[PDB]
Amino acid sequence: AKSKNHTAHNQTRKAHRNGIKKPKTYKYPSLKGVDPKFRRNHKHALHGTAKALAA
Amino acid sequence: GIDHTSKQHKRSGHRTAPKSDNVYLKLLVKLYTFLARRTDAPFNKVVLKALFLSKINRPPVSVSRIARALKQEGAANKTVVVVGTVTDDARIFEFPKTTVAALRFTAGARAKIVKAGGECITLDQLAVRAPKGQNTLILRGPRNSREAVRHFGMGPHKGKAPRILSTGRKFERARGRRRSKGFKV
Amino acid sequence: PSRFTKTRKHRGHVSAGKGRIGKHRKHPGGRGMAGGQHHHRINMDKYHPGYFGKVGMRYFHKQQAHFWKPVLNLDKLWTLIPEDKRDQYLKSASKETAPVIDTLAAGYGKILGKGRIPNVPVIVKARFVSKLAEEKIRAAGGVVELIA
Amino acid sequence: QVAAERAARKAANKEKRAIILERNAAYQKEYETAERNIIQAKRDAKAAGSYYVEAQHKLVFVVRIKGINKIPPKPRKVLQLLRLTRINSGTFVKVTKATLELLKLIEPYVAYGYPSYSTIRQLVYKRGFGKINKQRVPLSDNAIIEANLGKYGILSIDDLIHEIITVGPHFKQANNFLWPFKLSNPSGGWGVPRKFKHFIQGGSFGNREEFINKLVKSMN
Amino acid sequence: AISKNLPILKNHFRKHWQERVKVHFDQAGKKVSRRNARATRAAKIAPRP
Amino acid sequence: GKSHGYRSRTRYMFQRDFRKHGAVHLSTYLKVYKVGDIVDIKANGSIQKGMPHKFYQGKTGVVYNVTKSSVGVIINKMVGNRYLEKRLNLRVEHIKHSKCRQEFLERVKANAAKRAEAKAQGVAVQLKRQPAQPRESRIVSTEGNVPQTLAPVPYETFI
Amino acid sequence: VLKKNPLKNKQVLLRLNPYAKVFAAEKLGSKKAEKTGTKPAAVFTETLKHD
RNA sequence: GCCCUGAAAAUGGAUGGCGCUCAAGCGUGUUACCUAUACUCUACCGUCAGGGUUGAUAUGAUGCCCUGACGAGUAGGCAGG
RNA sequence: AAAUAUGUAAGAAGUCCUUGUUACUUAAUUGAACGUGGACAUUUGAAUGAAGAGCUUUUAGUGGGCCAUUUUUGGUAAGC
RNA sequence: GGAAUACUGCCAGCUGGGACUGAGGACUGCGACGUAAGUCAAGGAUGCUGGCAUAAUGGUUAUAUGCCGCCCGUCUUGAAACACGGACCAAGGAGUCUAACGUCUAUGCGAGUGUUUGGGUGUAAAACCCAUACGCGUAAUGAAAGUGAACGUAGGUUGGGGCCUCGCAAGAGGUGCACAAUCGACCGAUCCUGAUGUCUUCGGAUGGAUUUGAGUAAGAGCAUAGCUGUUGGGACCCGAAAG
RNA sequence: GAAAUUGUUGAAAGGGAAGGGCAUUUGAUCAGACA
Ligand SMILES: [Cl-]
Ligand SMILES: [Cl-]
Ligand SMILES: [Cl-]
Ligand SMILES: [Cl-]
Ligand SMILES: [Mg+2]
Ligand SMILES: [Mg+2]
Ligand SMILES: [Mg+2]
Ligand SMILES: [Mg+2]
Ligand SMILES: [Mg+2]
Ligand SMILES: [Mg+2]
Ligand SMILES: [Mg+2]
Ligand SMILES: [Mg+2]
Ligand SMILES: [Mg+2]
Ligand SMILES: [Mg+2]
Ligand SMILES: [Mg+2]
Ligand SMILES: [Mg+2]
Ligand SMILES: [Mg+2]
Ligand SMILES: [Mg+2]
Ligand SMILES: [Mg+2]
Ligand SMILES: [Mg+2]
Ligand SMILES: [Mg+2]
Ligand SMILES: [Mg+2]
Ligand SMILES: [Mg+2]
Ligand SMILES: [Mg+2]
Ligand SMILES: [Mg+2]
Ligand SMILES: [Mg+2]
Repeated sequence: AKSKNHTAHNQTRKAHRNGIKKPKTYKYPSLKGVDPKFRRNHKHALHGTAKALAA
Repeated sequence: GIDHTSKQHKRSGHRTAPKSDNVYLKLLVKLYTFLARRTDAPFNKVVLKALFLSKINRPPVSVSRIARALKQEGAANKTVVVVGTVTDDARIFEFPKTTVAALRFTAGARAKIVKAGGECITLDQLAVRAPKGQNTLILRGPRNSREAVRHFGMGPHKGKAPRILSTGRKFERARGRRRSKGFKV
Repeated sequence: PSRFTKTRKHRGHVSAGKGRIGKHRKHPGGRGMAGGQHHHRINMDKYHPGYFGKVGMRYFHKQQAHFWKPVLNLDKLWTLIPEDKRDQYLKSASKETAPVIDTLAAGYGKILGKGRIPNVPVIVKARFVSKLAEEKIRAAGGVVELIA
Repeated sequence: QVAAERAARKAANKEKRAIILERNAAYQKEYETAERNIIQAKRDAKAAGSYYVEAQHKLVFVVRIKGINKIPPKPRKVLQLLRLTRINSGTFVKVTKATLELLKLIEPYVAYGYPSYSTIRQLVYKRGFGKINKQRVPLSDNAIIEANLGKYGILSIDDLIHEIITVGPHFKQANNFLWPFKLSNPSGGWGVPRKFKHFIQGGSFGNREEFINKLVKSMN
Repeated sequence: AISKNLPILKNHFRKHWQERVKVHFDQAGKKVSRRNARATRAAKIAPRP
Repeated sequence: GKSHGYRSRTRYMFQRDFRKHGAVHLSTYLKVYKVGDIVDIKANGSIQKGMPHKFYQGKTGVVYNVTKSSVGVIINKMVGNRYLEKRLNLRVEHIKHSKCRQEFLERVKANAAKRAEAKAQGVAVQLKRQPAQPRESRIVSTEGNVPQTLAPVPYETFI
Repeated sequence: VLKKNPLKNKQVLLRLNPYAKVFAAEKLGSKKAEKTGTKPAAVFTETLKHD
């Protein structure tokens, strides 16, 4: 007994019931995948400027 | 026929009354319902909504959290308002002389506040003193520290706790959790 | 109670909420944890990673009593002194009158240092102590006495 | 407080009606002068051997004539954005490039044209409702208009009509304040055996230009 | 029989467990019996403790 | 069976333009990319390293990382009923600066100049773009431009 | 409680639009237009009647 | 273009039927007219939303009242009875 | 080399002026990244609309489909 | 050369006939006409009159007439089906209880919480009272030996309700809990660095690392109860060929 | 001393089923105010 193989019928209508969410944007995006050499120095740069404003 | 752009007969989704049957709680709701209607003060509306919250949405606020809030610049002589329970905290050794208004005080929390010269009052006494919420600080406890939260959103590469009864060497530390056994998450 | 269940509301609705097509059969999919690696793998790989396999080394005839060692942090060290005596010790911080705390008698095995204690000397007796816990105790003028 | 405050309120109402009286008189001469200038401009061009080309229309009135079943998604979205969610609903639309392309997508579902002053006045007087706090409120008094559109300088029903026919700086606010008009079927019928063809081909949908006035008045 | 995010259960009920169910309905009755036994033993035995 | 390889169905997408084969001109390597720049992706068929997947052909993204011979680009991809964030490591041959804002930055500069210029003279500086408006009235003269009458033509074959 | 249509209920027509009294009194709905005498040029007439 | 020849199937038979020939047929144009649970206005029921009102001496503040919009439904969910 | 579909942008998380941090980078206070302080308010950067937006937990049924217009494959064709 | 009329459009021009509706229930509003007092068609019907006071209106029921109406239940893409069950009536007849749990909600107390294994007591399977333990929670992380959570107002930046100050308002500044994003610090594992000292092989200070954890960073849990969901049980009810 | 089912009596309808929906005629029967 052969049956249906594949179809995309009704799939777009299901997607538009609640979906198609535009991605939310955050200030300060995560630094995942950034060059490690840049991240090591930027950590030290942030530490130094903390003391300048604190003092 | 109408081509509706939104769902019909949709409820607001916000509590408009307490779920409980406490007679005294309904009296406080009746008092602040009147105040919120005829004072145009944002403090009264916030308190009225907070009285409808369930138990998980009203975490306890310890006296140490109260003491830290009073260390804010210019907040030393404000009345701390907690719509919920105030618990005791022995990790702190010095307590100021503030005034705290809360629904409930534990025996330890009440003793510590009174010992330092402060007073513990109810929310209806607060309304007489500050009908418009003058010189008030609203403190809320932590919601995400609840033990049930750490299991929400479980999945690969999510870093969430699994729902498990026994924790140990032989309980969910094999294949799927280390590269030596198939793969790691 | 039975009168509040949805069974009462399903009276007169044929399928009792189980559907007409799928129906409510005996055991579709097997019993218990059946098919954990074949047709329930997805639900096992997520929500339960690490279930299949073995990791550590065995331990024949393990007795839990050998590993009894409750931990107490420094931020709760003064709770072992009864409240009616805490106040006089805090205001009279001096040598030759340091209170003695027996953590073992209170049911603790090791003292860990997390919080901050007042600058008051105290004599702490314990079976075990962490390096940081001893330093904070001695910084306040106290001492740790090892016991068994 | 039995006669002092009431007298002050009556005095203020007298002043408000005087302002409305002068504005309506000024609007009347503005309409009359503009109509005569256009007519005289055509005669002058013909006398000089030239042709006077009238400026393109700046306002249209759009009426939905199709039901809510079996509508493709893109035209369906455009009808919702024009606040035409049921048959025989109507709204005013300002004519720009960004709105002309919208009308092209919904041609087989609506009938629109260029309204006249008489049509606009009758629509607002009989079926004019205001959207106040998300509620449909009839425009039975000038105070409710002033309380909602006074910050834009609109304080009477004639001022609202003036902002519509002459597309003013605050056309968007004045037009959105008006609730979409609920019209009935035409009293003498549609005049065609089959509505769902283009007006050129003997149907009803599309742009019928000045002929929209006869259709709307029968539906009003 | 595995679905949703739930803990793994280990309920041991694959034998004829219903044949070996012990409900302590006589908890109050046995307390009365023990108190009676202590009372009658104290009187019977001696003025001993 | 079916075939779903990495470069499936890219027979024409990754070809070079006509009479534009060979080496890459040097201006491609002299351009400078910084984090936050907007770039568009177009693969080059002669550079097989750092090549994007065919889905990202013609897509536009934002640079988030800079390396020796490549940059990192962020792309929003719609999967199911929501968009997911995608990060790509592409060599500079496959990207170029997007002009979708170079003509917008000049409008920002123009707005500031016009706002300051009218500050001393006139209120309502009117720095909003407007769509095309309907034409105003005009007069058309027939001096030397008498209208010419046209009629439909009869049918002919001319085959 | 009951919407009353102006242009058929005169009292409502006077509540709104106080100028309605002046419009009716001066017969502004039947205002005669000033007579002009401009004539089209010969080029306009010849074009109109041209085949 | 219309009409005719080309054009043969089995119970009796179907432009739906009767019947119709400057049609009650075919192509085209102009009006009047008929009627859906659709559209417009009004009343009533319910649902949802936004608001008013604790003042005692008369009873329900889960009360009373004002305003606007909405109402198809298998499998299934929830609520009030 | 179309038509229809399709990516991005149209500002306050913006622009500009001045100058602080670093173990990165530069022949080099050169640059990169992140900041201190100053200047510009909502005709604050197109249109229309917006029963407000955002977010979380939990669970039912379903996982045999079929038809119409248009595009389209196998087949003489099929209510295939 | 001078008009008329047709066609189209406007009037806050006038006026006749017909039908349906009368919601609301002291006053309050906006207007109109008047020198005024007042009046009015102005935020929803009143005035006058006749017949009958009972089966007259109306309800119920049977019948007649016009139009309409195929047999329910079930599986199914599709049932009035030439698909299946059903001749009729009464009574019986199918998601239950239990052990262990997820989410949510109510209640008590709260860094704790749980009297009821047991003891005391009793108007005697109830109610009332209670010690010592034990369970869970308050510390995690490693296979393990083991080690074990403050550089700092328990950190910085951005967004934040409420509160505070100024202000008629609009706004500006101050403080900012919960929560969201991000950069750091702390604890365990892993990979490195290897000081003062030495049972010369022990000891592991100090400083690091695109590594890693169901962690810390002024606690939230424990107990009882309810709907819904999960698993083992006869397991919603009835049914095999077998062993 | 219920129903299925049956006898007698009374009323009504019936040209290849019967039963039903909306509306009204006819027959029978009935409550409510007489303020
Ligand atoms: Cl399908
Ligand atoms: Cl229900
Ligand atoms: Cl249709
Ligand atoms: Cl370890
Ligand atoms: Mg299938
Ligand atoms: Mg149902
Ligand atoms: Mg079934
Ligand atoms: Mg297999
Ligand atoms: Mg008619
Ligand atoms: Mg028709
Ligand atoms: Mg290679
Ligand atoms: Mg004909
Ligand atoms: Mg209808
Ligand atoms: Mg419904
Ligand atoms: Mg199936
Ligand atoms: Mg009758
Ligand atoms: Mg029929
Ligand atoms: Mg079949
Ligand atoms: Mg059937
Ligand atoms: Mg069968
Ligand atoms: Mg049968
Ligand atoms: Mg029965
Ligand atoms: Mg059997
Ligand atoms: Mg066998
Ligand atoms: Mg008998
Ligand atoms: Mg019988």
